[PDB]
Amino acid sequence: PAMAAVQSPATWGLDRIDQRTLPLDGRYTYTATGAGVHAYVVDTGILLSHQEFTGRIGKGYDAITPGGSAQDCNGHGTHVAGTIGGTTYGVAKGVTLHPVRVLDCNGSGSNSSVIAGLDWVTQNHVKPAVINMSLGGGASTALDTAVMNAINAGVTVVVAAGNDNRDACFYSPARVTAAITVGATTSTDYRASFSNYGRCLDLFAPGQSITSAWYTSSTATNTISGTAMATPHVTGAAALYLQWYPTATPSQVASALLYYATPNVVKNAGRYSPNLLLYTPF
Amino acid sequence: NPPAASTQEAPLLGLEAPEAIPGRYIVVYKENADVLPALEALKAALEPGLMQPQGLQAQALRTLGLEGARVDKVYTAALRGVAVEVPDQELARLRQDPRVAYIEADQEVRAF
Ligand SMILES: [Ca+2]
Ligand SMILES: [Mg+2]
Repeated sequence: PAMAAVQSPATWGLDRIDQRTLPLDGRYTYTATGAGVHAYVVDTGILLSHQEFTGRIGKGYDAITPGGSAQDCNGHGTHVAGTIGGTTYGVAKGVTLHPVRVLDCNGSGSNSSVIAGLDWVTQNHVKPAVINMSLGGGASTALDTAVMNAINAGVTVVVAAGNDNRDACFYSPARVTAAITVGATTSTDYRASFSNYGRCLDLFAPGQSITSAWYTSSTATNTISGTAMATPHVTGAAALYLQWYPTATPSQVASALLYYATPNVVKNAGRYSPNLLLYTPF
Repeated sequence: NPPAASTQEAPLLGLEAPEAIPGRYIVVYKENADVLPALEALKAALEPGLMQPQGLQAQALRTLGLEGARVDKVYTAALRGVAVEVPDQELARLRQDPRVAYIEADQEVRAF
């Protein structure tokens, strides 16, 4: 059996999610690592050579260039992947990370590229499996359906609420009920000023000034903000739970994370938002 | 005695959105349409490292009425559909296929 581990110092987002109340204690604690779990990062790609991921990059898919390696040339996907599973910056330090490159070097893509990534994961994922979608756009029946079909295939899908300070129900895939839709908080437990809100959210996670990996060298880091940064904290926590419960359905993963979430600590959470902040005892 | 006009026209969605990408569309098939084997052949024709006979791709393009159309992505698992770039007349013909549930203009997405 494993023994609990303590990371200290830890970046603030990790520091926050292993405790109920402020103040932060500079420590991130975990027992599971996500070993044996597969996280599919649907984003700008991943820097395959980053030290944060050594030995834990799995096969991927490049929607931008047929047969490409899905390497990150923007940084966003590497930062997101680092929060899921980076040795230093990640929630699940033993997870396998799969790059699914659907956005170009400028962070832009299309519904058609995103759906291609979801199609590849739905076909080729290995369970236990979780998808991270730190991206989105206008309402789309086709994109919503692709997300639903991934969930129906048994893959948990974690999606960013968006950064418009608006109701998330207006946007895809944030409005997909069966996906875990994630809002962003700050280090003092406020909803970040840009975070979308409302009944389509499932919970909040750290998303303001989050430190993680970057694509410019094997050791580069960056500190940036967005619901794209909150989402991978939840994906990482899902991966930890899946190590404990590898046959859990998406419904069961969501029920567990929502049961464990810290209630009623998010300030200015917004009209009809569930007042829940990610907590991991895994 | 000439046959009646076709009564098939799939919904065409999203053309008004500011992020619509001109000339690019996602064709989504009905779940009761027997399109799966044709889509699987078209996907395989794009698979790196794989050798495929010409006849499978040619048959799939006929079955789906996608001859001459620029097919960029093929969906079989998350969705039954294709991403295409076609002119207006070809788009109108694709909307007359009764197996098509709807067609969406492709749209720009951004990292959050
Ligand atoms: Ca802590
Ligand atoms: Mg949900």
